[PDB]
Amino acid sequence: GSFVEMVDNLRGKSGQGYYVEMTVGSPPQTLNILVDTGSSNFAVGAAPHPFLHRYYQRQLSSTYRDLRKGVYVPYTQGKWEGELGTDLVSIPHGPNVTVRANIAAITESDKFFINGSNWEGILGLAYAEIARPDDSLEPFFDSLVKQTHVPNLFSLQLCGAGFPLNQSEVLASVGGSMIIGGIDHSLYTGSLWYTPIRREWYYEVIIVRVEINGQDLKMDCKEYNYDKSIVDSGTTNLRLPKKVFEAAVKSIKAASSTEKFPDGFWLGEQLVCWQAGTTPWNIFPVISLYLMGEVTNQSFRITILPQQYLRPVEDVATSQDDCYKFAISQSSTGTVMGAVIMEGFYVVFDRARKRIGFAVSACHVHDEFRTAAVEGPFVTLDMEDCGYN
Repeated sequence: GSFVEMVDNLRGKSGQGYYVEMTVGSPPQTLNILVDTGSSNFAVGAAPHPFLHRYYQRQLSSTYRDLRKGVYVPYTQGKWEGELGTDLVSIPHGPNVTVRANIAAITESDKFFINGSNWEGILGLAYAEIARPDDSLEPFFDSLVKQTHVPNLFSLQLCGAGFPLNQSEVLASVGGSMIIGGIDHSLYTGSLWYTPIRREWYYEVIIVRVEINGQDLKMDCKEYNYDKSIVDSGTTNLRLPKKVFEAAVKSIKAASSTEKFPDGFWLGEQLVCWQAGTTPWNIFPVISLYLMGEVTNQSFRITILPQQYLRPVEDVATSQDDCYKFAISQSSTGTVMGAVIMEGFYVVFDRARKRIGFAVSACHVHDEFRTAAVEGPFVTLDMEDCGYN
């Protein structure tokens, strides 16, 4: 209920990712690792790269083991290739243990590493089912739980600032907490509500209803999970299947019509700027996603504010304007509850009980009039039918 050693162990921001410090090899080589619940490989830069201030030097680790096997991971517009091996790994501000884990040493990449993000590897926290090359490559958390007694679950509190952060500020500020093996009550308020993990590959869940300022989007719920719905800390936006996206955007535009924004804004391509401190949060609606509950015919909802779905971006121009990008975009691979959403809540990945908990985050951004919320219960029927096959 209180793992203060791990509290505030993350840094980063929604657009670049949130990362934790880790050490690999002997002697320890410290690297910043992106916390990604949308993937399952532990991989680190292992060769010079313009965006890497440091990287994994296998030849300098006495405990490095070569698995003599390559691995490839494709991305919409990016990817990385590496060589598999194992080594000793520790998390300085995590449990006091050392485990031997699979490590994909990244030798080639394109549009994977980000300029100034400050992370040098990625920690895939999802299940073996989606690990590359195949499910025989045990994921890090699975090795951690197998080799130690750390409880089988972790929790994440990703803290967005609500304003732009320069390189210096990101480096010198706390981006949140990753509590490994437990739940820390100081990270949230109110109650934790759990939704079932439908299947253990991605952290898949089922959304049963969506509202824009209380108004039911009213679509066949299967559409909300068309393909799948996952919780992904490695994705910046709240991503929605095409039909849902178009309906949601139509409703948000209608709720905000007192002000008009170019199409590029809604396409998440261009920013909208308001003079210092005048962002009209009140004209933008809240969005509630109802999730299947653990109790039969019961559901609960999580509600986010425009302070979560409008991502702050600096206006380099010598202006003091407050600028943002619309952080809801379309997906052809189902719903993704990305960093946008996670910044609003403390999220418990209870692998042990195959469930994900949501509570209002003690660090979510809001104003004096509205706050994110997690509320329940609601009597809802035939939710299983919202699931796609």
